[PDB]
Amino acid sequence: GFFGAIAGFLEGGWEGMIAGWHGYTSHGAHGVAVAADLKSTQEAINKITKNLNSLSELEVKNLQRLSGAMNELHDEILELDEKVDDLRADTISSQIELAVLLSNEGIINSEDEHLLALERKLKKMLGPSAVEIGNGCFETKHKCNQTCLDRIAAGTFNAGDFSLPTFDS
Amino acid sequence: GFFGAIAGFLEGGWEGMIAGWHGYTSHGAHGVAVAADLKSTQEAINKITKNLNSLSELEVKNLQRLSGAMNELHDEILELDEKVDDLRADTISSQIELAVLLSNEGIINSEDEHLLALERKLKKMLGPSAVEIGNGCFETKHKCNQTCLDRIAAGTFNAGDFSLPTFDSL
Amino acid sequence: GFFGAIAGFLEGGWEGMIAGWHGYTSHGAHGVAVAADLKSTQEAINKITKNLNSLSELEVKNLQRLSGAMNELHDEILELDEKVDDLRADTISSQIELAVLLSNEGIINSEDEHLLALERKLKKMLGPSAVEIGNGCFETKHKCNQTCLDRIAAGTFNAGDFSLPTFD
Amino acid sequence: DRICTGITSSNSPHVVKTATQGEVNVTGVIPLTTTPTRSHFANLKGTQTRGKLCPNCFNCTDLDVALGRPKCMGNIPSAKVSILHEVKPVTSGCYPIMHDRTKIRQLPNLLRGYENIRLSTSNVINTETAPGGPYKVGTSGSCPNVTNGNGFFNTMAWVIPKDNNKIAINPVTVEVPYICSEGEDQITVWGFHSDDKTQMERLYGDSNPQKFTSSANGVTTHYVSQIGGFPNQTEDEGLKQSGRIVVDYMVQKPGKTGTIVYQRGILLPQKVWCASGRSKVIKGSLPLIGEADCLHEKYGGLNKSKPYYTGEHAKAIGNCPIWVKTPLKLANGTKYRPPAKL
Amino acid sequence: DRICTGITSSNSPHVVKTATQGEVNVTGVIPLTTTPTRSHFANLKGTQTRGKLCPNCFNCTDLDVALGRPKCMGNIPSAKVSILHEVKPVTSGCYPIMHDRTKIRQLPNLLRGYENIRLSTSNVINTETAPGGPYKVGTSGSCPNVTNGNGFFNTMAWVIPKDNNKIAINPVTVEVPYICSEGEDQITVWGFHSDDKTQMERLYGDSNPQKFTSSANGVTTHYVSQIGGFPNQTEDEGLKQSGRIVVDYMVQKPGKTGTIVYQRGILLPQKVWCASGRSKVIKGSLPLIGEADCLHEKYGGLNKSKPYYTGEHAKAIGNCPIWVKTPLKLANGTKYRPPAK
Amino acid sequence: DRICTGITSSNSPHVVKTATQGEVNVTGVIPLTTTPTRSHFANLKGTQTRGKLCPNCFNCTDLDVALGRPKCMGNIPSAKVSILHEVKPVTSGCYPIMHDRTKIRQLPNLLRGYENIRLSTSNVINTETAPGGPYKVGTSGSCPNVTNGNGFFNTMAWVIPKDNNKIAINPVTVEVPYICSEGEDQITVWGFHSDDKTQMERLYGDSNPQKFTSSANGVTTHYVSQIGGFPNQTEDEGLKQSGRIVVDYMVQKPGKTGTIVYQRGILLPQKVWCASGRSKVIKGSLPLIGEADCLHEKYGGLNKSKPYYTGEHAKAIGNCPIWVKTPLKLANGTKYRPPAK
Ligand SMILES: *[C@@H]1O[C@H](CO)[C@@H](O[C@@H]2O[C@H](CO)[C@@H](O[C@@H]3O[C@H](CO)[C@@H](O)[C@H](O)[C@@H]3O)[C@H](O)[C@H]2NC(C)=O)[C@H](O)[C@H]1NC(C)=O
Ligand SMILES: *[C@@H]1O[C@H](CO)[C@@H](O[C@@H]2O[C@H](CO)[C@@H](O)[C@H](O)[C@H]2NC(C)=O)[C@H](O)[C@H]1NC(C)=O
Ligand SMILES: *[C@@H]1O[C@H](CO)[C@@H](O[C@@H]2O[C@H](CO)[C@@H](O)[C@H](O)[C@H]2NC(C)=O)[C@H](O)[C@H]1NC(C)=O
Ligand SMILES: *[C@@H]1O[C@H](CO)[C@@H](O[C@@H]2O[C@H](CO)[C@@H](O)[C@H](O)[C@H]2NC(C)=O)[C@H](O)[C@H]1NC(C)=O
Ligand SMILES: *[C@@H]1O[C@H](CO)[C@@H](O[C@@H]2O[C@H](CO)[C@@H](O)[C@H](O)[C@H]2NC(C)=O)[C@H](O)[C@H]1NC(C)=O
Ligand SMILES: *[C@@H]1O[C@H](CO)[C@@H](O[C@@H]2O[C@H](CO)[C@@H](O)[C@H](O)[C@H]2NC(C)=O)[C@H](O)[C@H]1NC(C)=O
Ligand SMILES: *[C@@H]1O[C@H](CO)[C@@H](O[C@@H]2O[C@H](CO)[C@@H](O)[C@H](O)[C@H]2NC(C)=O)[C@H](O)[C@H]1NC(C)=O
Ligand SMILES: *[C@@H]1O[C@H](CO)[C@@H](O[C@@H]2O[C@H](CO)[C@@H](O)[C@H](O)[C@H]2NC(C)=O)[C@H](O)[C@H]1NC(C)=O
Ligand SMILES: *[C@@H]1O[C@H](CO)[C@@H](O[C@@H]2O[C@H](CO)[C@@H](O)[C@H](O)[C@H]2NC(C)=O)[C@H](O)[C@H]1NC(C)=O
Ligand SMILES: *[C@@H]1O[C@H](CO)[C@@H](O[C@@H]2O[C@H](CO)[C@@H](O)[C@H](O)[C@H]2NC(C)=O)[C@H](O)[C@H]1NC(C)=O
Ligand SMILES: *[C@@H]1O[C@H](CO)[C@@H](O[C@@H]2O[C@H](CO)[C@@H](O)[C@H](O)[C@H]2NC(C)=O)[C@H](O)[C@H]1NC(C)=O
Ligand SMILES: *[C@@H]1O[C@H](CO)[C@@H](O[C@@H]2O[C@H](CO)[C@@H](O)[C@H](O)[C@H]2NC(C)=O)[C@H](O)[C@H]1NC(C)=O
Ligand SMILES: *[C@@H]1O[C@H](CO)[C@@H](O[C@@H]2O[C@H](CO)[C@@H](O)[C@H](O)[C@H]2NC(C)=O)[C@H](O)[C@H]1NC(C)=O
Ligand SMILES: *[C@@H]1O[C@H](CO)[C@@H](O)[C@H](O)[C@H]1NC(C)=O
Ligand SMILES: *[C@@H]1O[C@H](CO)[C@@H](O)[C@H](O)[C@H]1NC(C)=O
Ligand SMILES: *[C@@H]1O[C@H](CO)[C@@H](O)[C@H](O)[C@H]1NC(C)=O
Ligand SMILES: *[C@@H]1O[C@H](CO)[C@@H](O)[C@H](O)[C@H]1NC(C)=O
Ligand SMILES: *[C@@H]1O[C@H](CO)[C@@H](O)[C@H](O)[C@H]1NC(C)=O
Ligand SMILES: *[C@@H]1O[C@H](CO)[C@@H](O)[C@H](O)[C@H]1NC(C)=O
Repeated sequence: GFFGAIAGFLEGGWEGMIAGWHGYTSHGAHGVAVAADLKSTQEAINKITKNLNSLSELEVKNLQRLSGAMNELHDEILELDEKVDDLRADTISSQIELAVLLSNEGIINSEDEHLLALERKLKKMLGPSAVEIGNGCFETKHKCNQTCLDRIAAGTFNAGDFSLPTFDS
Repeated sequence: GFFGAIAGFLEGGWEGMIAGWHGYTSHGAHGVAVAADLKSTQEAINKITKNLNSLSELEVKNLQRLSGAMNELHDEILELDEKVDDLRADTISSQIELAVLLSNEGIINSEDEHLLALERKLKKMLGPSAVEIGNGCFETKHKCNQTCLDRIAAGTFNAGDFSLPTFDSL
Repeated sequence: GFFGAIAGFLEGGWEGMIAGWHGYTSHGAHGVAVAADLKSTQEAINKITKNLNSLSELEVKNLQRLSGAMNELHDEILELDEKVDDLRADTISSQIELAVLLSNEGIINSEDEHLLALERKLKKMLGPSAVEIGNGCFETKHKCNQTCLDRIAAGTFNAGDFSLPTFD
Repeated sequence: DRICTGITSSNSPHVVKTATQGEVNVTGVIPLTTTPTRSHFANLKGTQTRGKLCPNCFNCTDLDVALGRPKCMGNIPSAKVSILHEVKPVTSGCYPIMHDRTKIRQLPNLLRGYENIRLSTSNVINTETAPGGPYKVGTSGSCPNVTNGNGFFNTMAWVIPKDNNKIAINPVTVEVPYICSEGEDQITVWGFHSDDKTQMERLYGDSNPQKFTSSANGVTTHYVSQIGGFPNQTEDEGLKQSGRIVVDYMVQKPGKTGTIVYQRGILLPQKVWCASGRSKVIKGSLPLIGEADCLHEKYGGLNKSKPYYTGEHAKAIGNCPIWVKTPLKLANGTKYRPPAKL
Repeated sequence: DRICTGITSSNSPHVVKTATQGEVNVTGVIPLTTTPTRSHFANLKGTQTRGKLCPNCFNCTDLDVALGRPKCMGNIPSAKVSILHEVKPVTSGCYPIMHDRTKIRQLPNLLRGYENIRLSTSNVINTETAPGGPYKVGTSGSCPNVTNGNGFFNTMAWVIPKDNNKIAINPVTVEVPYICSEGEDQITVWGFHSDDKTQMERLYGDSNPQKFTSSANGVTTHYVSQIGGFPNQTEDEGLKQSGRIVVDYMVQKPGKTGTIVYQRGILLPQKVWCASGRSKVIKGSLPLIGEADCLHEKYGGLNKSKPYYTGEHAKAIGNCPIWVKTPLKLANGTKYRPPAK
Repeated sequence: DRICTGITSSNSPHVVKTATQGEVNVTGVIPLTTTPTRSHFANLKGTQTRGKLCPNCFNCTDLDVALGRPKCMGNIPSAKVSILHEVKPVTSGCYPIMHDRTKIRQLPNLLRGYENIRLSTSNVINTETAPGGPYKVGTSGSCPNVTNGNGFFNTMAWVIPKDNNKIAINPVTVEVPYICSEGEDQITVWGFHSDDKTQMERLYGDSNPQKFTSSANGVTTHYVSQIGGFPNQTEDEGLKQSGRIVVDYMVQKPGKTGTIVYQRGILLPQKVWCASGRSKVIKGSLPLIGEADCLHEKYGGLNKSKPYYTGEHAKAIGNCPIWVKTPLKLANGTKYRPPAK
């Protein structure tokens, strides 16, 4: 979003990222490898799922006929009753539209926050020998092709796999 | 929340943190020291207080009786008036429930953002010799015990007290 | 906001920053240079503009007279019709106020997020020889006066122009 | 190497609105609405649903039952939910009524608005002590009773002056007492018979127009009868008659009396309706087929899936989706991104 | 050493709903609702609150005052807020009325819906020029005035034909003029007396049922009198009477005249009510005890603490909490966390 | 050197409310409201707007047209939007009516509530077969027709008993048939003439009060005539008359008949109104000058700029701004910051 646009995050996307919405790319001699992060994708899906349940919880009163107002005899009253139903429908609809708007607003905007969190996951795995650029990228001393990138996405990557120093857990 | 979960932030919490909601822990030979950050806790409390006042500012029209509609004589009209009151009550209630929901959503979500801010407070105090891991933790060259951690929380910690370099302040 | 307050961000502001809402300052022997970031300001302005369009999209039903209810003859019904109109006005008004409140909440709150994004723009340009403090500031090995700061804001700044390393 | 964070790129045909980015394409959505299709009406799940007032009264319309037509008495089940299937209820038997000269048609629709509906066991007025000289109660071939003898609407008594009473009278007043149980509304049915000039004198000893006035809850109604030249019998038993009756109802709130001022041809109230509680009413049609979460005036019976629906808003009762102006979607994916220049 | 950011861990029994995380436990909440308890009704704080129409008219019901019962005349204070304490107002004196034959009972409830209520000082009709021959005005032992002489409802005049005028009449029409001031509604009280056949002939020279018709603002009402066989006297002075009166009211909007067509036994309107403004009305009970922020039809007087309340929704006026379906909480703490490993 | 991120500092007089920081000053706002000013009413843009019922009926009030005053017949254009410019419509010619004795004044306001309004071309009752002996139709100098001959309201027939039929009658009943087209409401106009004792006997052979009763859609109305001593002529032709008429209307829903029970002086319905659809109605004034997005009962015609407005809420139709309690602003700048030290 606006964060990524200002921060210089890549505005494009990766067609090869098919197993998830969010993840990592690797650029080196191998060309460009792409891996989806399932943890980030699941978290996003769960948030949306909870949001769906929340929107589905709304209860409003039924609109039925007046028991006392008779057709023809009370048509003036019945016209007002019609107006009451119509305005209720109008008002609650716009309230629901507002609730859904804010939900989608939250969902779309949260994208860059996933990227910022994925940065933190990446950084710790890469170890203190990696250099943080700021645009969502890190420079590594080692090569990282698709086999490497997959271990990163899975959270199994260790910097010791190139005899590089690690942050101890 | 989702940020901390993805970023690898600690999902547990610290019972020893009683003076506040947010703060710092230190891990070394001393074991684990815990100090609450009062500024971060206060900021959260002020936001919640402002949110409370905002919700309390809502005014809606009183529902009273029609002045003209008489009992028995105008019972059909009075039934409609009852329906109008009921629907008003129903609609405003759900609107308020939405406002409170969004408020609580904000408050809960802001937790990880507090942690990210506490990182910046910590980082500046720790000086350029400390190493940022990314999961909300820093590796120091020096020891930092409960007496030390308390100075961090109080914003008084200096890196020169361990002969380490500082960011010169502006 | 609360982030900056805890993070130790500068709480004051710069009168010299006239070309934009957000940007950079440089502090050195030159004194203090100030440059606005146009990309960050535009992004903020566009968000507000879209927010204006969204608020302007709301449509509600007209309130008019009952066609059947006649003056004098149906005054009791007409009093209730008046009440229905008043409550509609009251309810939608309070809904709109909530929508505007959340909008303003977003706009004000996003300020520190702009500063955090400007950090990433700054950091990449400054290269690996600069030191990140955490309070939104960086310590540079080289001098950066107003001519330099303008190049940062414009995104043209290169660290090689001070024989310092760049992210390649 | 350089390792970066990234976001997918996929087919994004779906659109949602945002506050700060306008409309945006997304890779996936969760639809929150459907447009229902019209179906038959049904029983409301978890609630016995009233259609006809007396379901087991065959060849009897709701208005027949409400007027107390002979052979049309029977069990009237209580119901918290009721279907209005006749916007203008009709009769299908008994003595010919000039229906549209009063509000009487809507009487059964008024009744179905109550949860509990029962006919009184006692008569609200004694014909043997009613003002206006001595009477006998009249019967007719158009109203055969339960032992197939000549009868009349059980809600009324067709009183005809005795041979020593064949004379015009000043309008006399009868007070109609409240005889129903605590909290029940009393709905009193009454009217007046009229005929051509010859029959009027034979029956009543007066062939001038007769006048009738009722008063209850501040509401007064006034009628003047017609002597001959009637519209033809409709919605009746089919047996040719020279006379017509006019029928009206009178609502009496708990503990409230009503009055009827009358002359010749009066149909005195007898059995009255006692009603309590409220039934939730919507327009629908019969028969009720099957079961549904929700009854909707436009779509009939429908079950709830999506939390919201689009289409024709109308009165609806039960477990219903909430109406919205537009087919809302919840974003379930990411904002569209063009493929990155690799 | 390793220094990290962390969040506390404490007992978290309170639950709030979120949009994206469902229900969550928290260390603390700020309650936004209460359930009020039923209390006595009270004066609305900062607003004069009407109970009885005429506070200084002791041993007088609101309907007594509205009909202008003798000894029940007095100041009727204006009020922007009024309590409806009689769903079906009763009389407690004067001549026996057959109340339920008209809408007359609701008259004081109609009046209290106005902010300002006053009785006119002049009569709306002169009995000495009123249609239907010359009259004398009747009085009764049931209606003792302030010096205990025989009187009658001050809102009406019981006109009785003079001894030379005891004769039946065709229904005659009188126009009831609008005599109130700019913007005021006029509420005209009128009716008719009836008796058994003997007294009817003595009083009026006619023992047939009499007929009465009123018309105002498109509303017409028609009545036919009853001769003898009356229901028992109720809500009256207790003095036995053979006759009964029927009383009705007639609303005249500003500048509007009404008509009354009448025969024998007519109670011509005299003093009329002039009313303006609107009073905010809810059901309640008397006496009004003390002061309250808010008057609530179910809970009576209550003071405002929480911005919202749960429980029985009903009409309410003043500085009131807003009704909600559920006991809402504002999160005031952190989402529950298990103790760190 | 030290390079930092920063925020501007400027004059910040504008204030907005936030959820978590209360009220804050900002460098700029986008105002979301205006307070409209009262203007003349206008045509609703994109919608033909009805003022007078009959534009081509010159020197005719809406009530004149609705009653079928001679010289006041013409095309009544359909309209989805109508302006109620007379809360209490008046006549300006023809025979003297006692208006306030019925609901008749509101008849044209009832009509304008429909989209389509037309007068029937045939008579709803044939005067020559109508109950109550043989008739001739009466006319008046007060109602000159288009060739200045004596006429009468085209919606009614002033029927007068022939010279061999000058006699009192008991109330006779006539059925008013539904003669309108599919889906149309029928609005039936009718009434009764009265006069002093002398003219009553000359015209009708009876000088007693006459009685009239109508019944339609469960609504019954009852009237009793007045013999002489009439209120003074108003809103009529100005020609002196000894008699007065009372006029009423009767709404007949589709396929529904009504009845009128009457005696002498009856004004039998002739041409009836046929009406269908709904017109959106608000209070306003004439003439409609120009075009506007929105018609507002307080501000008249107004065009839409800001999405919301502050001020007097009232009924409004068209492309209108939405009313709000307060002058809302959208923040377009940054929260106030003191100049950096
Ligand atoms: C069903 O209708 C029949 C009439 O068709 C009812 O039976 C009849 O009731 C009348 C009135 O009680 C009987 O007339 C009486 O006759 C005796 C002498 O027989 C006389 O003293 C009375 O004054 C009166 O005139 C009549 O005989 C009787 N039976 C028949 C065959 O008409 C029957 O009661 C009705 N059943 C129900 C359940 O309503
Ligand atoms: C964003 O979504 C819109 C709406 O589905 C897409 O526009 C449609 O594209 C299809 C092509 O398959 C056309 O047949 C439709 O006529 C278009 N409709 C509208 C309203 O434009 C649009 O292509 C999508 N954009 C992207 C980048 O996927
Ligand atoms: C709504 O759902 C009910 C089930 O809850 C449907 O009723 C079922 O209908 C099927 C045949 O269509 C039967 O085999 C089941 O036994 C019925 N179940 C019950 C509980 O009655 C009903 O048809 C649905 N209606 C609609 C309109 O979808
Ligand atoms: C939202 O979309 C996601 C996918 O983007 C859905 O999750 C997948 O559902 C399919 C079943 O159709 C499973 O096979 C996958 O394993 C799911 N997870 C993925 C693809 O990561 C999810 O169901 C959608 N949400 C809702 C409420 O339907
Ligand atoms: C979260 O809050 C809920 C609600 O207070 C807790 O559930 C209750 O736990 C108590 C034990 O003290 C039981 O007696 C209640 O019956 C429980 N109620 C419900 C609705 O579950 C729950 O224990 C809390 N969870 C944590 C981790 O504190
Ligand atoms: C209250 O008491 C009586 C009502 O009967 C009034 O006094 C009457 O005045 C007339 C004057 O014409 C005299 O005949 C008597 O003094 C009284 N009448 C009778 C029949 O005895 C008195 O004016 C009334 N009103 C007050 C006191 O204000
Ligand atoms: C609401 O308003 C005030 C609260 O201060 C109460 O009025 C006071 O109550 C005390 C205690 O009964 C008495 O001294 C007087 O009735 C009032 N005192 C003063 C100084 O005015 C009132 O009773 C409260 N009512 C409720 C229901 O809470
Ligand atoms: C929200 O909760 C916080 C703490 O959970 C409350 O602040 C503390 O509570 C009282 C103040 O009355 C003192 O014991 C503490 O010193 C407060 N400050 C802390 C713990 O930092 C706060 O009052 C609550 N908010 C509301 C509106 O009640
Ligand atoms: C924030 O805005 C408020 C409102 O405009 C400013 O308060 C006004 O200041 C002017 C000039 O100092 C006074 O004439 C007004 O009377 C003030 N308004 C009120 C309501 O008091 C305030 O000065 C602004 N603050 C800053 C820092 O600019
Ligand atoms: C207007 O004025 C008179 C009504 O007084 C109508 O004149 C009648 O016209 C018919 C046919 O031409 C003659 O048979 C009558 O003898 C005329 N009557 C009188 C009194 O002159 C005239 O036609 C009317 N014009 C209209 C209604 O258009
Ligand atoms: C209207 O003016 C008339 C004359 O055009 C006035 O004359 C009244 O007529 C009645 C007839 O019964 C008589 O009492 C008097 O001749 C007049 N009465 C009054 C009270 O003045 C009359 O004044 C005016 N007002 C009306 C008729 O209501
Ligand atoms: C509302 O806007 C319309 C324009 O759409 C205004 O009407 C115009 O007025 C100007 C001024 O002379 C004319 O030149 C145009 O020809 C008019 N156009 C139309 C379509 O009428 C109108 O005056 C505005 N009204 C208000 C109240 O603002
Ligand atoms: C919001 O405020 C900004 C300024 O803070 C407005 O931007 C100005 O607009 C002009 C043209 O209208 C452009 O030259 C620049 O973008 C800004 N000018 C200056 C001198 O800074 C912006 O138009 C406002 N937004 C809205 C919707 O009104
Ligand atoms: C990546 O490198 C590792 C180790 O050299 C090994 O899996 C293989 O050489 C490469 N795999 C791919 C898919 O490029
Ligand atoms: C840290 O604690 C140690 C004991 O564990 C002790 O030296 C002292 O209290 C603290 N450090 C310093 C330098 O004082
Ligand atoms: C800033 O940097 C260079 C140094 O040569 C030059 O362009 C400029 O004059 C310097 N001074 C100022 C005030 O910009
Ligand atoms: C009934 O038939 C008669 C003639 O046989 C006719 O006058 C009348 O209009 C008819 N009415 C109906 C309702 O069919
Ligand atoms: C009516 O009054 C008489 C006389 O006191 C009394 O005997 C009778 O019981 C009363 N009846 C009712 C129903 O009140
Ligand atoms: C008609 O208008 C003329 C002038 O336009 C005016 O003299 C007259 O009084 C109006 N009314 C009648 C009935 O002529």
